[PDB]
Amino acid sequence: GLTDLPGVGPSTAEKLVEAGYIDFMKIATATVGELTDIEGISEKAAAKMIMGARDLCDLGFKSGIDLLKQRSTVWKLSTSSSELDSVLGGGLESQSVTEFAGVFGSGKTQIMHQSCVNLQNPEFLFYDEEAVSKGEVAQPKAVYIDTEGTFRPERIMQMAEHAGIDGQTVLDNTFVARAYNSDMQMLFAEKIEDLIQEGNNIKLVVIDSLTSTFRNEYTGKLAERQQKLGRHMATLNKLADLFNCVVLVTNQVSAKAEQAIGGHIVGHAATFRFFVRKGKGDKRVAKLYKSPHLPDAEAIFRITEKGIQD
Amino acid sequence: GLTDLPGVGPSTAEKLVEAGYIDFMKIATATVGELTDIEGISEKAAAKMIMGARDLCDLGFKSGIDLLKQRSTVWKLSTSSSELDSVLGGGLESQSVTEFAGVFGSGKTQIMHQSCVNLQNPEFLFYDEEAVSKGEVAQPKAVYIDTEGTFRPERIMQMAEHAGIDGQTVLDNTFVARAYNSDMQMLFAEKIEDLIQEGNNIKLVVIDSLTSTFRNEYTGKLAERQQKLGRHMATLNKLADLFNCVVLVTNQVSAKAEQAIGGHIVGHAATFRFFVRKGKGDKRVAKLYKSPHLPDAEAIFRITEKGIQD
Amino acid sequence: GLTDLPGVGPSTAEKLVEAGYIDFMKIATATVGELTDIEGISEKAAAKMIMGARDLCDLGFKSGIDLLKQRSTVWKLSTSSSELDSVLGGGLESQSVTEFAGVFGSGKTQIMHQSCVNLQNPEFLFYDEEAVSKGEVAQPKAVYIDTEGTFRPERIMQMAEHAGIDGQTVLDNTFVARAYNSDMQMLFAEKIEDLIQEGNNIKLVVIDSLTSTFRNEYTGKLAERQQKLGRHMATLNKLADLFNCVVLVTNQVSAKAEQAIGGHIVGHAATFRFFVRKGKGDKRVAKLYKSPHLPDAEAIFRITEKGIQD
Amino acid sequence: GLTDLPGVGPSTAEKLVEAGYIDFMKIATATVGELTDIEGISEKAAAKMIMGARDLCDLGFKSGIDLLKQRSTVWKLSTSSSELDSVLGGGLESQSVTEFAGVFGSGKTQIMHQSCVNLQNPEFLFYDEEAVSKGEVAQPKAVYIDTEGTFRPERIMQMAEHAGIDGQTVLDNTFVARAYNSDMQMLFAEKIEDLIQEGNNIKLVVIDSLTSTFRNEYTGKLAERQQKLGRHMATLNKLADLFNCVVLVTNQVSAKAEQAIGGHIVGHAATFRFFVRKGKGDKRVAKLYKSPHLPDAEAIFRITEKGIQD
Amino acid sequence: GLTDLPGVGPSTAEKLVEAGYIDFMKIATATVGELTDIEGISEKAAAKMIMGARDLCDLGFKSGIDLLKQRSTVWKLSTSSSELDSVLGGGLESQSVTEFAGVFGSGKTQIMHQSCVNLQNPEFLFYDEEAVSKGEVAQPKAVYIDTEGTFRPERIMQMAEHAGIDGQTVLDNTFVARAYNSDMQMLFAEKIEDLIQEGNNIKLVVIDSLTSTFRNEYTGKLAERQQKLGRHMATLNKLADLFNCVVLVTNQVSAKAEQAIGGHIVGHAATFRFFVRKGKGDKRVAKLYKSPHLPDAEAIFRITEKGIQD
Amino acid sequence: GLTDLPGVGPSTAEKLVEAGYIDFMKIATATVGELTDIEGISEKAAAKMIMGARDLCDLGFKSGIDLLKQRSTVWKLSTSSSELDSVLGGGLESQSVTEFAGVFGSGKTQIMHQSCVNLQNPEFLFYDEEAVSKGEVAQPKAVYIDTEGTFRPERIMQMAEHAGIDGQTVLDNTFVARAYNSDMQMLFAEKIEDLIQEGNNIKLVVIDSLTSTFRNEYTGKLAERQQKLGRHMATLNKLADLFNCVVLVTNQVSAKAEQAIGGHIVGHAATFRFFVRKGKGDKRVAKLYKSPHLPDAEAIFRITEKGIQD
Ligand SMILES: Nc1ncnc2c1ncn2[C@@H]1O[C@H](COP(=O)(O)OP(=O)(O)NP(=O)(O)O)[C@@H](O)[C@H]1O
Ligand SMILES: Nc1ncnc2c1ncn2[C@@H]1O[C@H](COP(=O)(O)OP(=O)(O)NP(=O)(O)O)[C@@H](O)[C@H]1O
Ligand SMILES: Nc1ncnc2c1ncn2[C@@H]1O[C@H](COP(=O)(O)OP(=O)(O)NP(=O)(O)O)[C@@H](O)[C@H]1O
Ligand SMILES: Nc1ncnc2c1ncn2[C@@H]1O[C@H](COP(=O)(O)OP(=O)(O)NP(=O)(O)O)[C@@H](O)[C@H]1O
Ligand SMILES: Nc1ncnc2c1ncn2[C@@H]1O[C@H](COP(=O)(O)OP(=O)(O)NP(=O)(O)O)[C@@H](O)[C@H]1O
Ligand SMILES: Nc1ncnc2c1ncn2[C@@H]1O[C@H](COP(=O)(O)OP(=O)(O)NP(=O)(O)O)[C@@H](O)[C@H]1O
Ligand SMILES: [Mg+2]
Ligand SMILES: [Mg+2]
Repeated sequence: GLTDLPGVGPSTAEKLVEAGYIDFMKIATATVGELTDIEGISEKAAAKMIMGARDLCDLGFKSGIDLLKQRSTVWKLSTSSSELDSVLGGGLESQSVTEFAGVFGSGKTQIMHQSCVNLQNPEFLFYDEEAVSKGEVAQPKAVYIDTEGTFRPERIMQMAEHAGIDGQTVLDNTFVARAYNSDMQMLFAEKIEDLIQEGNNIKLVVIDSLTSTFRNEYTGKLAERQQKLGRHMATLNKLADLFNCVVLVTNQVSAKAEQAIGGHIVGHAATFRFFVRKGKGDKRVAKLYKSPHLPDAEAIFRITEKGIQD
Repeated sequence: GLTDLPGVGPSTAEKLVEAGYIDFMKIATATVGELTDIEGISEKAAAKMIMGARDLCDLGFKSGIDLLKQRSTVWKLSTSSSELDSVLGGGLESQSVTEFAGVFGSGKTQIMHQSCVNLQNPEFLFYDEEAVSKGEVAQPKAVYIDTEGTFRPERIMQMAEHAGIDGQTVLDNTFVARAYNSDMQMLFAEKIEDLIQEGNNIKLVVIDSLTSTFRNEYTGKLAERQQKLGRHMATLNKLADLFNCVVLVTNQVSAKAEQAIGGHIVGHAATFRFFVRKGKGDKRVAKLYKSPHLPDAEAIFRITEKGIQD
Repeated sequence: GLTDLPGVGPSTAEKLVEAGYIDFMKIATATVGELTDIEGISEKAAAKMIMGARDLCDLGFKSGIDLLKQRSTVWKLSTSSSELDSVLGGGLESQSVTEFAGVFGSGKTQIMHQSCVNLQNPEFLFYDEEAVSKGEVAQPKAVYIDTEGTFRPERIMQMAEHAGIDGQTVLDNTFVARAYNSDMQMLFAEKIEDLIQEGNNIKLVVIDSLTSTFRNEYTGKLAERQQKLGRHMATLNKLADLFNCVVLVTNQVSAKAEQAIGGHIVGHAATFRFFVRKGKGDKRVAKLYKSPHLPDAEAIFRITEKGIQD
Repeated sequence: GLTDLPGVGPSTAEKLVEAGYIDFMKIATATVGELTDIEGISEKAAAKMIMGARDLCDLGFKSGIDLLKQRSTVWKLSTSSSELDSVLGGGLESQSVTEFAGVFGSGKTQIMHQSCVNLQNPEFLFYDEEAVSKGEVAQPKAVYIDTEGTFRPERIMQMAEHAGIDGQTVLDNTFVARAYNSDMQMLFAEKIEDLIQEGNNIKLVVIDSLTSTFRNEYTGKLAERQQKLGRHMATLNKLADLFNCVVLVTNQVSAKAEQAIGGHIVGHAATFRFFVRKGKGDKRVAKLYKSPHLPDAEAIFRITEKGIQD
Repeated sequence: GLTDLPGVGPSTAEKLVEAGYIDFMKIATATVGELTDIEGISEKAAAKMIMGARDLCDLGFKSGIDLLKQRSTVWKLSTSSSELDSVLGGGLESQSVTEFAGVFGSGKTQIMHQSCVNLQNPEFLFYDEEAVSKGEVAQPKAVYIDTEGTFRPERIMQMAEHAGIDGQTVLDNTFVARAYNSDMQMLFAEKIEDLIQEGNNIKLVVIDSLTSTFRNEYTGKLAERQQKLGRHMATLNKLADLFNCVVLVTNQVSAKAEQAIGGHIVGHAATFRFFVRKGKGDKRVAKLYKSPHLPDAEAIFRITEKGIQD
Repeated sequence: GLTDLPGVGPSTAEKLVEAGYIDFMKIATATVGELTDIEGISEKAAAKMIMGARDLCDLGFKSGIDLLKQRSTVWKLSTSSSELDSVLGGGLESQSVTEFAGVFGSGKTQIMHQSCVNLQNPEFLFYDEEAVSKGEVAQPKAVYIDTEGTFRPERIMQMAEHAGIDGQTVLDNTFVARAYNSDMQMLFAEKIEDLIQEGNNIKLVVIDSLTSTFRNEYTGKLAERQQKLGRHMATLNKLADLFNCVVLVTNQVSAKAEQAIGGHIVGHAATFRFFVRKGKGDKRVAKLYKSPHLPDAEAIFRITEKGIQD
């Protein structure tokens, strides 16, 4: 527990738990100011527990085989499409933010729904059991921050039915928050940590859409928009890392051919970026154009009554 | 009333009512700047009542069966065509924007007129009584923003007569605003909230046409056009959501085969999108090509002296 | 006068009159940029007089019986054919653009000439005296923009003689502008407002032909053609509305059986559309295939030495 | 001269003369792009001289008696047949295109030859001396674009002899260009303006045949054919108007009873259209079936060693 | 040679010669597409050499005495009948297509044979030596496209013997191609240009019969027949013009009294048309019913063991 | 050893080694306060050993050929791109900080990985053996401070394989420290000196990214940000100098076209600065826009499965 930390006694631990610092990584990655803002915690005590948490979490230089072990803590979520899983190097990655931008109706929201369904199929989580334990991915839950009102429980049921999963179980293990503007959107994202503290193993976070709120609220003001968006994406990236979570976001496009909106801050902050377009009928094509370790490539798949397939 | 909100006393409530914030949802979805622009309301007070309104409206994370309850607040309006109602998954949806684009004379304006008539037939509103009360849909009124001058009261009378409804009652419960340009069009849409505040249960909003004004006003300038159009569609989407209203818009087409005009912003902002074309004689075919939860499909119907039928 | 408007004093009124804004409707339907382009008029002043003009002209939401009153301001011009007047729902409508397309020699130009003659017969203007005053239709004048050189004063004289009207009076009350290309055609149409300002009660505007200039000037470039054509038709529609004028246009046809030329922009912009074809001898058949409120139908008539008859 | 025009100085005038714009009407009817394609002429300067030329040529709205004056600038050429001149309302009209279609051997080419002969008989040009001056029709010359090789100087001599005219004078005042295909045909027509610039008072232009080249070159491709034909007929119509010239064209026929070939574009572009058929022996019958101001009618005449007679 | 042409160097000349363009007139009358279809020749280069060839061949406007010089390049072939030569205005004309239609056994094929024999008698070619040189008509050769199998060398020998000519010389200077269907017939005609390129001075081309193949191959399909026939006759007319050749064709007749078969396209394309019928015994009567410059007239002649005589 | 220094005996040397001052240069460049902060070391003793270390290290005025010898101690690391090595004047320079800024996905992180691989290929270190000994660059190790989580051992393996190097050897000789915020980032950089003291020949230091942590932590506070950033870059520059190390940093960009973020302090502190942008496909372009001795220039290269190439 928190009292394992230097300078931290039962009293200080109570103050930390109340201020939301319940595990070591959050303390190890905190700033002294951040902790001193907690009544009762001094600069000296704050600096001492941060150093102790870094030490207990072994956050130092690593080399050799240890570098491979860190990469092995990443687990991946299947998309239900073999070509898409392949272009992704296996599946959607935990500890990163993956963005699907695309023209209207291309399937961005369908992919988000399919992901909430797939999270409830144990065989769709791919991981190295020696680096990620069965308990770490047990009873996974998803958080869907819907900023457009397009969450559709009947779609969840249909995709689950076709996947052989129970639809009600997916709805029971998915938290949906409807955000009507960028302030709500950002706050819900900041509150995911509270869901985790309440015992929910959040392993998938969806922000659909990442930018439609900001784009119609900040139309001159393009700096304050970029600033707020940057804070939001830092929160997303940090939660993906600290909670070994897959974070997926959708994005719209504008002319100039098309470019995902959101400018440089969204461009730098999204770890993986895709452009999704429609093919003939129910065919879709997802083009990976940014990733840390894979070549750009395209995946053809379909969206049908069953969800994503092929 | 508004004084149920934290920090809000009779004085502040008067200022809110005067500034147009009369119900909790509008306050819960406001920005601090938006409220502080009201003389007498501070940043602190503004932030406090927004949080209180969100709390009173229970705008947090939901899961399980509660996800189904939200979807059940959606009611649908019949189109008078059984095939069209079926392709729509039941009828035109409240809380969303539905767009009918199509070549000249295909029936876009006829569908808008039929919808104003159908709103006055209680049996044509389909809803789950446990989620939507009889009082919520009682004395419904329509708003028709006519940007081309094609509203025709004699057509309203004819369609009503054939539906067994009283024509004068439809005209009495339909507000029509003739907009000669995009500025008027946008302002009328922004003023619908005032009609509601005056006691009119606005449940159907029609924008016919959504784009003919913008397309001939902005011919280079294609960015300022897209910006204004985006603000207008955000206003439409928000009013559909906050007032549990069906919002219908018509759109024109251009070569490239045909594509509805308005580009990406109209494409992303319209929840449902149809392409209407003429068949032989009075036959028409409506092709649904964008929707959140339904497969693309086509509906055949007819437009006759009776209105839409089949 | 213009000083009735908020913010407008004698000085500003002079600037408005000089820039061509002489009546309230034109100001009520102007854009702030449009007015600020007048040296001396600020954005603030511009926005204030537009709002004041809208208010003085009562351009807001209307419902009930008021919806019927707006429709009653429409007056109709007889075509001299009882079957054609019937298919038209009474006659050619003011505040709309009516297009007659047809194969060569079918009578498009004859109908335009007959209309200029009929305008000078008081009994051929059909209107509701409680909505349209005798003074509003008094001393009516026609404008004929001839883009092919087919205006024929001797035909005017012959048709007038057979109608019992004085031929010279028709020529005296008809302004003809010969346009040799689309630029001239468009400019003449834009200058009709100046004729009105000079005291001419323009109540009929004829564009014969609407498209023959554009079709041979833009032969690739089919986008710039559609753009120019759209601006021209917006000017026509707006003048029909603001000046309670009947606007008639003729159009040619091409193979594919036949289709009027001009594509989607002419198709959407023409309120009423007819296809005229020749029958045996002097018999003609006009097929109405687009209108806001009438079923498609055909009218048989004849073109003789007397003009249009039957 | 050209420097009378606003913005045009000696330098610009030289550039205009070199680019072929030598008189005001051609400039008044030019497009800004058309003039800016002249090295040295800017968009601003181009727009300014076009407006100035329109102003100097008084190309605005006209009404009353002025409408009669425009029609009086039309002069007519006798056909040598009293019945044909009568069906034509006086003779072949300047400022228009007149088409004679007919079965083989019906006399199309004979009429073209007779017209070149008649142009050289002063009494065969009918005009209102107060609208058309003796100098305007003095030293008239004809241009005969022969696309079949049927021009026959011996026929010219024979018809001239029988008319009391000198045959050599007709040949001296007739330019013949043999076109072997539609490209040559169109280019010769475009070059008539150069003949005029060289001091030739071209008052009659004959295209015999208008369509035999296009019909065997474009046999699928029926759109490109119609496009080229349309450009050619626009050139013909514009030269008839700008140079107060009679333009005559011949056309072939096909089964379906017979119809002149060339489709809708030739049908709309020819101002007057005749069908010529053979009667018994040297008798011929010309049926007028399209004209702006005359009833359809038939003229009987004969073709003999003397040319057209009766 | 071809390098005299602008843009044409030795390389391009080789490509032209290989593609069959060996003399200037063929290039002057080519289309840009036609030349660009030659690998190595660009649109720009093609347009430039066509203009250069037209210029080198002086294909512009001509007037006065020059019009007589063009007509003087026409030479005529005697028919052996003085009355027939007289009705023809001298003899069969080069640069034109002359058709002899007639009932069975009337002598159509005999006239074709006599013409091949007469071509080998220098005194039977009538020409103006100042316009046509002795070298132009030297070593003339004939091409006989026999579509019925009726070419008879023994008839050639007999007619030659009676004319005082050597029979073998006529056979040596006559190329006969037996066509079993319209495709072969048309191709042989298209290949005459190759014979000329090989050094044969082709001055007479006979198509016997022009229509018997088409009439039994296309029996509904009367449009495709007319199209193919038109292409074939354009090829014939162009070769008559470019190679200053006499082209003769025979045609059959049907009831309706009789009419030559082939419809309007053969009727327009044949420059001269005759109807041949039998008189008593070996007497024949040829009625000229279409020609550019001669009155209709009849010639009586006989067909005997000597060939055509009288 | 340290006792070679004036005033320093075994006891004082122990205190120095414990406080991290193990070699003369660090002492020669220390402040008296810095050393007196070591219990047991007086101001007098501190001043005396600093002067002695400066003397033993010969840190005085130099001129003539000695100026060239100092510059010769700089060694350079190949980038694997010949154009990039050329724009760099040979390769990445030791004793300096080189910054690669660029839009998302441009290859900043790929260049950092390639550099860690290239360090393990002896032939990729370019140096003057008379100024830099084989032992000075022997067993080189890299330190990669990853502030975004984008270090990818599989990429190291792939690039090493394609370079002919052993992948495991690169991972064994590369220390990676994951920093979640600017405090960790700065501390890891300060701790590199300890790695060196432990016997690791650190010759490459990578900070990827230099600014993404600071930019989202300090959003007003732009002074404290600039101060912390300045201290961090001084630490980087000093370690590059004292340990003859190549220091590479990556940077993000913002609109204003683009500018690397970090303001004036990063701009002054980075010795070399590049802007990297994407070309077509895998092509990249690196623009050098700041350096001490080279002209601005651009290098084109590619990023493929092999790493950086061209
Ligand atoms: N139940 C279903 N059966 C078959 N196809 C479906 C179903 N539901 C949705 N679709 C398909 O999914 C498309 C809509 O996909 P969606 O993921 O919502 O697009 P989107 O990219 O998020 N568009 P938006 O947010 O406006 O930009 C539809 O138009 C249908 O083609
Ligand atoms: N009273 C009626 N009786 C029968 N059919 C009618 C009636 N009124 C309208 N229609 C039909 O409706 C068509 C016009 O439909 P409309 O809805 O106005 O087309 P639209 O798509 O809105 N065209 P537009 O806005 O120009 O693009 C007519 O041309 C008639 O076919
Ligand atoms: N004075 C007249 N007396 C009787 N009929 C007339 C008279 N004038 C014109 N017509 C008829 O009107 C026809 C021409 O009608 P018109 O209106 O000019 O056709 P149009 O459709 O405009 N053709 P165009 O513009 O080429 O496509 C003639 O060919 C005559 O049949
Ligand atoms: N010198 C003449 N004397 C008497 N009649 C003549 C003379 N020249 C020509 N004709 C008549 O004119 C007819 C030919 O007329 P022509 O004008 O060439 O017909 P066309 O319609 O142009 N035929 P085409 O172009 O094939 O379709 C002849 O067949 C003679 O009937
Ligand atoms: N050697 C000959 N001596 C005398 N008369 C001959 C001789 N050869 C042919 N004829 C005459 O020529 C007639 C046949 O002429 P011919 O030119 O073949 O007719 P055609 O019009 O071409 N018939 P066809 O092609 O069936 O329609 C015979 O029937 C004989 O009258
Ligand atoms: N294994 C690989 N094979 C081929 N190309 C690759 C591979 N790995 C990465 N890439 C390319 O490298 C790009 C990513 O380069 P990267 O160096 O991470 O960009 P970056 O500038 O650091 N972006 P960021 O930090 O967000 O601003 C990819 O999107 C691929 O184009
Ligand atoms: Mg209108
Ligand atoms: Mg010829």
